[PDB]
Amino acid sequence: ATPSMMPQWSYMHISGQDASEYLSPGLVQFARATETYFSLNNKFRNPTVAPTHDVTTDRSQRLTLRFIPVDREDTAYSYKARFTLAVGDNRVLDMASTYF
Amino acid sequence: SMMPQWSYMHISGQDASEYLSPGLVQFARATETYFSLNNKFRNPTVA
Amino acid sequence: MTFEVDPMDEPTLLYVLFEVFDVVRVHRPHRGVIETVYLRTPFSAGNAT
Amino acid sequence: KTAVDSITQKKFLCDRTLWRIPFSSNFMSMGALTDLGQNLLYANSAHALD
Amino acid sequence: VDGASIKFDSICLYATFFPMAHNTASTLEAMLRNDTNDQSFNDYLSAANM
Amino acid sequence: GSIPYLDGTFYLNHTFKKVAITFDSSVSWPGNDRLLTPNEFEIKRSVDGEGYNVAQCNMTKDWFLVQMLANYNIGYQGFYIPESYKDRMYSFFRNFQPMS
Repeated sequence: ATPSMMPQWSYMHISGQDASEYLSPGLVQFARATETYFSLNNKFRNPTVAPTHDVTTDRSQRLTLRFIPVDREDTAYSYKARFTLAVGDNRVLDMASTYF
Repeated sequence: SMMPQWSYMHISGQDASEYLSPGLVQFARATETYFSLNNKFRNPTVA
Repeated sequence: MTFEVDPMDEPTLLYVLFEVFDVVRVHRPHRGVIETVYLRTPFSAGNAT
Repeated sequence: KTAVDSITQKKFLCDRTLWRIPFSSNFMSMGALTDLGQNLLYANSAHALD
Repeated sequence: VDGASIKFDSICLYATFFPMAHNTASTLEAMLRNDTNDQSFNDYLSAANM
Repeated sequence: GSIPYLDGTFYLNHTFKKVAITFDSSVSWPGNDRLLTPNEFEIKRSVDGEGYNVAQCNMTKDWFLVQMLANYNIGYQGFYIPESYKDRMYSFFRNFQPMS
């Protein structure tokens, strides 16, 4: 279920609200007032959670693909290679992560 | 052929947040942390 | 332009860069098609010198 | 010009660090409570590890 | 003159894909084809040499 | 001498060969055919036949990608030198030395 449905994880601040909110407003104003010479900013932990919907697939799909030269031709001083780069549907490829 | 050359290649014109469809802007703001699209678009500057 | 430099006993090259604007716009309308537009000013391609 | 036929050896060194393996879906670090932990809470079952 | 030599044997091409969820990637692909979301690029030195 | 288990100075990280993980005796995490050799992670190869080592070393690509991701979220858009403030003394890329 949702973590916020689980009570304990909210009680121990594993998941829930940040420390800017569940504190009574007076103490928050106090802490913001005296940050330069008496800091309370590290006496409370703020939870962080990661998204779980529509980020990562579940089908079978590889992370790294390796393509073979469809054609190669050679000479005395320089040689030429030619590949067929195939990008299947429902994917996007950034050319910054390709190398020979 | 409906735009002059300078305003086409974004040499001098609107910023990146002004010539993109709102959906793309919202998407780019959504996933900036782990998959960035910041550097694939221009941002003209003028004096 | 006129340059005056120190003499040396070896053939040499004066290497000059004119700073210009060079840009590319890439557009991908349909599946498996990629089109481009290049531009470089004030030395437009095909009018170099 | 009188060298001998030779073979090559390679290796690497890495100290002062722990080898780490994150328990995420795409191995990135998107947050403290990685999504697979939440997913396993959602499934609400038990498993054994080898 | 001094007998240096080099022989290439094989080439392979490598690429890496983010395992992005399918419908999210489909939405992104659909958005990025409208001809008002083109991609721009500009070399960093930028200049004509003589 | 020193005590690695307490002060935190390890030096035997290079003697591992490979690691295999299984849940419930059949499930093979991370499964779903992700890695170049999906059944098991793989740190070093004794003899390569297919070109799987990187950085002119003997560390299988994989392991390199996994470490870079888990430390700096780097690798899905090209490799490069991480900034100093994100690469502390006990990090990975600070202590990666290839030799031949």
